[PDB]
Amino acid sequence: GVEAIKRGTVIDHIPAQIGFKLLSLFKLTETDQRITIGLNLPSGEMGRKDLIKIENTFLSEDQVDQLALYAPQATVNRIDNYEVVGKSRPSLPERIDNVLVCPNSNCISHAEPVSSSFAVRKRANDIALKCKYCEKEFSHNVVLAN
Amino acid sequence: GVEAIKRGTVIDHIPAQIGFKLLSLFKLTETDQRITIGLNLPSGEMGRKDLIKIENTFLSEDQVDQLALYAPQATVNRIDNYEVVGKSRPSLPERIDNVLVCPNSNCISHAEPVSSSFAVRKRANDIALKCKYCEKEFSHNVVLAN
Amino acid sequence: ANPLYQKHIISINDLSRDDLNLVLATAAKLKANPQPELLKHKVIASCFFEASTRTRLSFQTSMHRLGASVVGFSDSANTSLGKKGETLADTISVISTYVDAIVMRHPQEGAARLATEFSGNVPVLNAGDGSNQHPTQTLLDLFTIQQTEGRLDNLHVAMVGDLKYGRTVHSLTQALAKFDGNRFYFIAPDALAMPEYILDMLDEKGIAWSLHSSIEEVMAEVDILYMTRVQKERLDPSEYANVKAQFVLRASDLHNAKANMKVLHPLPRVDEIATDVDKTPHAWYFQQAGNGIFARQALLALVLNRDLVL
Amino acid sequence: ANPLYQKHIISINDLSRDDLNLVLATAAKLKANPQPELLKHKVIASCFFEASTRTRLSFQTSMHRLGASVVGFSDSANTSLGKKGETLADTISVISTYVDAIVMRHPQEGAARLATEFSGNVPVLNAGDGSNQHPTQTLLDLFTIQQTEGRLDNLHVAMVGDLKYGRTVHSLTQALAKFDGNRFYFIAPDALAMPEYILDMLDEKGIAWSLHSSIEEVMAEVDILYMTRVQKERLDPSEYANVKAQFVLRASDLHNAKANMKVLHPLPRVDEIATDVDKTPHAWYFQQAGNGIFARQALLALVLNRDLVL
Amino acid sequence: ANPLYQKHIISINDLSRDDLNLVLATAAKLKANPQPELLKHKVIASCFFEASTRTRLSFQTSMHRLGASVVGFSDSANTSLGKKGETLADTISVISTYVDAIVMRHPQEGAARLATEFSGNVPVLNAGDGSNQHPTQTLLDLFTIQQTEGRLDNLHVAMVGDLKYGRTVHSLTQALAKFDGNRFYFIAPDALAMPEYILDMLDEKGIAWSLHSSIEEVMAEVDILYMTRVQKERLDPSEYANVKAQFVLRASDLHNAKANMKVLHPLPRVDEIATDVDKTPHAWYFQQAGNGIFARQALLALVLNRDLVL
Amino acid sequence: ANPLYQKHIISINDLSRDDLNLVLATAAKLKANPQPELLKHKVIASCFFEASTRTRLSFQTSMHRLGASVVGFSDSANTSLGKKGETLADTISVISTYVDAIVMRHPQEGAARLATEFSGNVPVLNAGDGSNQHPTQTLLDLFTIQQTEGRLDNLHVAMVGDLKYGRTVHSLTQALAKFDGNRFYFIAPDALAMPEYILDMLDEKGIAWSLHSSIEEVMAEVDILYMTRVQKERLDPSEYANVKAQFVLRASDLHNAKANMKVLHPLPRVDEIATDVDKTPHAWYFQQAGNGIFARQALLALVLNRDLVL
Ligand SMILES: Nc1ccn([C@@H]2O[C@H](COP(=O)(O)OP(=O)(O)OP(=O)(O)O)[C@@H](O)[C@H]2O)c(=O)n1
Ligand SMILES: Nc1ccn([C@@H]2O[C@H](COP(=O)(O)OP(=O)(O)OP(=O)(O)O)[C@@H](O)[C@H]2O)c(=O)n1
Ligand SMILES: [Zn+2]
Ligand SMILES: [Zn+2]
Repeated sequence: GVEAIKRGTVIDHIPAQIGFKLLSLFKLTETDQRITIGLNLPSGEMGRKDLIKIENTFLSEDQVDQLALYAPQATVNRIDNYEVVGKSRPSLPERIDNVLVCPNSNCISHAEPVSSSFAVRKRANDIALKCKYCEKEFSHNVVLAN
Repeated sequence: GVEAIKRGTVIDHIPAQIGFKLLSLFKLTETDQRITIGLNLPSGEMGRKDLIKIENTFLSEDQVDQLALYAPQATVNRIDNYEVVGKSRPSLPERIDNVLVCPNSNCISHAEPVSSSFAVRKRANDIALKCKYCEKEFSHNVVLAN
Repeated sequence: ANPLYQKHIISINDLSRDDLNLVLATAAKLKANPQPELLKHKVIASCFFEASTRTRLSFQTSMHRLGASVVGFSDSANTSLGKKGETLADTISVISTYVDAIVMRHPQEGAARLATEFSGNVPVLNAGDGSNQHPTQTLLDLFTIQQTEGRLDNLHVAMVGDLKYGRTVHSLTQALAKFDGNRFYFIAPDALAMPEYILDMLDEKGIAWSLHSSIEEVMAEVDILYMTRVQKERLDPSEYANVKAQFVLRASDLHNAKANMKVLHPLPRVDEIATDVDKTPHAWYFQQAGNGIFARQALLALVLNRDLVL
Repeated sequence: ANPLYQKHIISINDLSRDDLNLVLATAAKLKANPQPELLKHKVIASCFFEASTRTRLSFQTSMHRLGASVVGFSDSANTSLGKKGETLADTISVISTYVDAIVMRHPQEGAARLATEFSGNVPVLNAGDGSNQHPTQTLLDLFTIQQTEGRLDNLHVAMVGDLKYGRTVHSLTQALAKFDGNRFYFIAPDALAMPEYILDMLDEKGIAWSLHSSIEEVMAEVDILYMTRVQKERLDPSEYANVKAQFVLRASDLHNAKANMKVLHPLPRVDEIATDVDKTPHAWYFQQAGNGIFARQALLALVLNRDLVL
Repeated sequence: ANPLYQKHIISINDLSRDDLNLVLATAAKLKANPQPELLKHKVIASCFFEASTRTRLSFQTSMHRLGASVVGFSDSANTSLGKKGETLADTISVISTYVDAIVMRHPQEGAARLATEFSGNVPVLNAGDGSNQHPTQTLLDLFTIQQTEGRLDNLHVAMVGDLKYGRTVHSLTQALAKFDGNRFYFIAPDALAMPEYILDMLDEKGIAWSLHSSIEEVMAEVDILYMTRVQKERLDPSEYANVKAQFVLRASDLHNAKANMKVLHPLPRVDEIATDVDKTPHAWYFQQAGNGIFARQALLALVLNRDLVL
Repeated sequence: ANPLYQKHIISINDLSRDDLNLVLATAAKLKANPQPELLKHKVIASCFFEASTRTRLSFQTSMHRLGASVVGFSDSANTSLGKKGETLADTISVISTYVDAIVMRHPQEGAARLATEFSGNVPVLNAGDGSNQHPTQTLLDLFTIQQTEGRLDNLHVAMVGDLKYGRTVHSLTQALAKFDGNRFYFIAPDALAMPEYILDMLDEKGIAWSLHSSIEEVMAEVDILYMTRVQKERLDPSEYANVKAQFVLRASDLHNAKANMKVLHPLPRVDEIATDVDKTPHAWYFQQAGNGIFARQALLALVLNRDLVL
């Protein structure tokens, strides 16, 4: 497994294969700062989990929440002097920016200098995502078919 | 360093910010084996570097050489039972499949279900990469653009 | 500042009941009391990248009736912008460097809402963005229902024709759903039925609706009959002609209608309303087109004027 | 009479240093002090036989800000004139029988100068005649350099991009060459280098220039950086993408620039200036577009008005 | 003389179970033992008034693979002199005085049937008459179903995509509903379902059919998976792109597919079958195109030859 | 089986000096002793997705002059159904199930090479793939050089015109740089010079080449004068029409030309060779077109026939 850190965030309990989505999408590797990444770690407790440890970096508030659509069980932990100071769970945000794509080929978001913005509506058997632009509502299943 | 693996490859002394590129580009991350990664370390003289430890997987001669455009100092340690039973260095292959995008906008490679392939030549000074299809030649600088 | 002063009018959903009664109260007052030098020395861009002549001529006659100058274009028949990497963003960043308001019709949904990011402080009024919104057509309809029915509350409103694709009927159902006790009848061939998410919001608000198969069923209780164009091309030719007979209105059909019943249509009207309804007191679609002028003036007066005393 | 009163503005070379400071002094004064009824009751023809939307909308917003009326057209998408033996001469002899000024864009070089023979006493302002001149784009550039640098003399001006075909850069080099001690840096792919007859006139005047291979070389000493569009189609696709890396500007490149350094571009800007320069204080190309209004008003005020007290 | 000799092939519906079989037997013979000079000295007209290259190149290669000369045109626009007032009747009335058979594709339904009336006794062959019939397509689909499966009776055929407007899926259902024991699984969007009359014919014969929401619901039962191309333009962009997790085929969904299962598709293909499906054994749509030659060769050999010895 | 049997002809660069020679020997044989029924019973596809009539009529006449059937299309626009989403891969995947060889010209480079990957084992022949290769042109140029001169080694070849973008001049240089003792004189505008890499390959082999300003500088030394067509649209109108006294050929300039000198040109010709050059003995470009048939016949005979007896 990978060893403990002094200060930073350890994003524990990422299900398998999502840990790489999280690095790409939230661009966490773009810091010349110590990151330890363990992928397909066992932990009998989930069969397989992934775990990113970014040292001396504090993912705050919204950042935690954006992970809610990808690895909603990730325990986000602060460590700011040798041990776990806070422990956090991803909460669904009211809006998700940048990372999604609009499924509507005729939405203007597709050619233009524009960050996707979607409004989150949790409709019982799923979450609906409504684009800022074309205003169409989509099952997150369709926005993540991608 | 992180610590030690039983069986597998340790690619070490990948520059810094090239480490993620290698994980994504060459898909190292779609295995079920435990990969642990260190981004922006020291423990291979320079200052900072990256390290990818993939266990129970070892890389073929050519897979090692694929890393040469990105990583050329990187050493590809073949590890069996906690000791390095072998050390390879990326060297230039004569063909680079799948990973580059032909600069030529009117090349057919774009529109189509074909993997890119380039012919590599020269060494050290300028690497000239020639398209399989449009047969146009480009400096590797220009190919590694967008 | 009046509450719409300097606002971008991009969607009906962005506007409150009060913003809707504000635009509609002003339109009434400008119909009664014309204000021909109010926007003098203001220049308005009329950017129709998708050519729609009626919306355009209505919008630019409005701008002229408050003395604004108009500059602009209709592409479809092409100009120069749109192609050669000219991103819409970049186009808007150049245009709002010399106009005071931008009226635009665009083919891609979301385009007016993107203009808004780059115009800075010039207002963007949506004359139609793809299959999304068209706020200014809903404001002239609501103005025509108000003008004739005297109210916007407690109506019996039948939406007839292509309910699935009709942009116009989706916005009106959302806009009237903000007023109370409206009752809707939807008459549509099943291939063209009112899509679930509109019906869904009506439920959530406890607003009554039913689906009827022929206009005959509901004529008696209806105050406003909104006809939409069944795009012939939306069905195959033999599907189109062969409904049971059809969903076209003829004057005979109207003989049970209430005196206050009005037939509304966004136009073009090809064959869904026969020629002989025109002669009826109930035909209101050309008068409806003419209140596009008033509702369209309201907007330009409110967005561009800090205070209005009319 | 002011000295441009009733003159035809066809080329930069026809205008003196003083005529250039006159147009630019007026533009300053009309930006400060707007004159909205100055050309009232004047009708200006806007004849764009080659459709260029930005030059057109800028020219007609200008005409509207002095209260002139505009009549005109954009061909390219065609009208009726141009074909059926209708010689341009004959067209101008009919049009100047009822307008007061003619603004025209034409595809053939020399066309504005031929209009001049047939308009008699109506002024002809050139909005672009082929690959020849475009005086009004050079006047808004010179206005933007003056406005920002405070002077037109003693500058360090880098011309970057397609220098061989760029109409815009040839006129600016000729126009600034009339002011003193300007120093030019030309950065261009060799296929697109600044053609000998411009360099030739610079020599004859003892005006310094050099050619540099990358923008990095000269960033530090430069006051005005004028980017031109490298028409992708001017090279083959593999020639285009494969320069050494390229001649595109990104904000990082600007980190050694002087505080007073401005990036100028005639637009369209496709990829030669990356999106992230926009956010820099140095990006000035949209502000540059907006001074097209002021420089374009200057002209119409001066040509059409005998005396001006502003 | 064989059953189909000098007979007009215009609709699947007009050919009997025995005719279908005779076509498929001939075809399998010509495939094995090519007779390259059978139609030697016949001239065949390939009249595509609507153009399709695949069909036209399947058919002209069929004619040439049997040693016949071809004369013809393709179009979807102005043909040549054939446009001005020349009625299709008159066109046929003249061309049936030159050729030995007329293969024609045309945009309006019943064009090949009206043609039959002016051919004299020159057989016409329907390569597509609007949205009505395309019997040559269905013969090659049946030959391929039959050749991968050993039979045409007691098969569990799944049909996917645009079951409402797909011309091929309605002809193929009819055809396989002339054989015993077939079970159809229809998988389509609500907006693009199997028309009631296909279903009602299917019930009059006691044929088992069922509507399913997606492909992975029938994956394991299906012998033939006939995909059709879902057309973007008949649907709103947001509508089309939605449908939860779609009705596109990918290789992993083929993991629980029977050994003998083949995925057929009339082609073009773009969205609905992904490239990884190509290297799977279940990929049969390009070989399906190949079998067009034998189906088409058979049909020209029987219609044009008295006693066919093979 | 011969060297080229069932082999894909895609680039001059991929064929060896011995292959070139084998092509030219075959060609000279077929020319003398025509074998009109060699490809009897093959069907060849002539797929011009970009249209060229000369090339298409050289190639289809080659197929017919050897008794092969042809099926195909030409385009530069919408083909037929081949346009909507049908990727070239899929088009080839279907057509290689019908024909025996695919001759294709296409607008984007490497199209015939991507095609090779979907042909199965049906050989594809490159009639032009964008600005990359046109090997069939070069074989007929080499056959004509060889047939007027007796050899391909130790010739002084002058190449004129657009040496930068002329596809034919870069293939022909490569090809003649596989033979011994050749000297090239390159005469072109600075703006349209021989690309550095041709020149650098030429140096790696020790091949003597030189840049010259005009044709009358080499007139007396030159065995072959390969003119290419200077394209007006790639140059400013004043630029093109300038170049001092031009690089066009006229009959009087041929007075000090060697007896054996021939002026070749791939064609169209318009400006660069004047009509009086036609009646001179040195005129060889129409006979050069004629030799396309033998070059193309040879190439189809060898690729499609095992052991070629001639
Ligand atoms: N300086 C520190 C402290 C703890 N850890 C790591 O952070 C987790 C410890 O936080 P804590 O929530 O107490 O541990 P668990 O109980 O393992 O968390 P959970 O059960 O939620 O997975 C561990 O995964 C261990 O790898 C670390 O990396 N660096
Ligand atoms: N079981 C093991 C043994 C070594 N390593 C890693 O293998 C590399 C060390 O290779 P090795 O040849 O043992 O060491 P050197 O190359 O001699 O170390 P250096 O050059 O830094 O002195 C390092 O990436 C270290 O992380 C590993 O991951 N697992
Ligand atoms: Zn959207
Ligand atoms: Zn390429």
